[PDB]
Amino acid sequence: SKTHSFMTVSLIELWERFGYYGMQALIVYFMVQRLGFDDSRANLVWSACAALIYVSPAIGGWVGDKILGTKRTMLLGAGILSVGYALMTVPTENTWFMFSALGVIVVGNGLFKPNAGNLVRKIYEGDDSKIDSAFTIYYMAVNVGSTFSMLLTPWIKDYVNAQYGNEFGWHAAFAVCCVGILVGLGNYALMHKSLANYGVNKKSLAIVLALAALSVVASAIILEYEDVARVFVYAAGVAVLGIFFHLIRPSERAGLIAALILTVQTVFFFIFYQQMSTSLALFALRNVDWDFWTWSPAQFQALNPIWIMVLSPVLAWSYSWDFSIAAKFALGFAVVAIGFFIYGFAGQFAVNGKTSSWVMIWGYASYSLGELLVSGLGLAMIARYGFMMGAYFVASGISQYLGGVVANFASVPQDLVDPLQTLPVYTNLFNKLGVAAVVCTIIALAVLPLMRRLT
Ligand SMILES: C[C@H](N)C(=O)N[C@@H](C)P(=O)(O)O
Ligand SMILES: [Zn+2]
Repeated sequence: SKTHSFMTVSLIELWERFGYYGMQALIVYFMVQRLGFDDSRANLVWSACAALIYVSPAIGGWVGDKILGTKRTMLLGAGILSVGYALMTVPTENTWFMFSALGVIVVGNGLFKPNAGNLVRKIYEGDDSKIDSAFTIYYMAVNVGSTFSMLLTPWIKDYVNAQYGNEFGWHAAFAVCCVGILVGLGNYALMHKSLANYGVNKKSLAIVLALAALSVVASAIILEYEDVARVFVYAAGVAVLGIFFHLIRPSERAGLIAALILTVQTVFFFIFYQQMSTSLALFALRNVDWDFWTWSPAQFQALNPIWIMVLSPVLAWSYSWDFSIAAKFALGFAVVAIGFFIYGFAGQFAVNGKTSSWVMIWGYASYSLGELLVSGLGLAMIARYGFMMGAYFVASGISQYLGGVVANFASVPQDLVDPLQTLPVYTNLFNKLGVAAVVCTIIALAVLPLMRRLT
């Protein structure tokens, strides 16, 4: 009976991320192509949205576990997400229409993501090794879903734009997101009834919905106003750095210092990882050309889940059987390093103004493999000496915005359309970032003896 209970929760996650990534691939292009955003702001706005999205399940996790139901909060978040993309199907209107929609997605995410995952931790089966195996199948469930989205939505965006100019076009794609949610939540979520935590308090339901609407407003204001989010992130940074400042204040130092390095490396990693949704997505837009009527530049992001699915069974194959396998951080950075250098040396070979189509295929292959290697991100993994549920998680949220400030180094002015000139600024970033990625590789191994010391 464990199988059925896991199958449903996995299918809802599949369609949820279908809608989510189906939106992610296109949103930054939407701000640039349909709306008139410059890559500078487009990167910042999307990256602040990502920061909020990452940091969202913090509040909502506690909501489903202590305030309302786990299954109920999950279902609620899914409906909120549904109305989130529902808001994305209306034309242009005030710019504030989108920011609000994003804010709704923020809130929806926070109520779905942690609880849907909590169910997998609970049912099938609960306090067993099976959990780790389960979360991998669940991990794959995301990748299969986000595949069909990141391939269909830009294709539907392109196709509908050809039949009817501007509207729906992009909004047709956002409607695809919407109906995806209405497919997962609309079917699978009510097909089975599994046991959760609370199982509804109307006073608590109300106070939650009110605060959720308010959070949509507050998110919209941080997204629209560039400087506001900048201050919000800065404040969050002084916060995280302060917590670590109090934690370190002889024997505990061996773990804490290591954790401090780990968290910053995690921060570093998220920076690299955001590039593909930002700067690398923009680089790919200034090269729609594809060899391998199709194929759209946003479709390049789909390489990520596709590569993960094909490299996963390769990595699971192990001849081993030990301890301090934190060297996988270094390898990861190292593999990310050459990935960026692929884009770095893209300007040299295969260029007709600005070409290199396969450069994205092999590049993303390297990104996905590096992401695959740093799977043990766990906040408890760094906690060897317990304020990591905050400081670390928040730091990992802050980093998402930092990825946009780093993407901004490759921001092409709106008046610059000549691909022969856009190419170098992108490669110069990618060539720099690869080098920076080697620096972390060194960092990861320099901190290795500190992991050897505590054990
Ligand atoms: C599909 C994508 N590569 C992925 O696995 N994402 C998970 C880490 P998330 O959907 O929880 O961010
Ligand atoms: Zn170089």
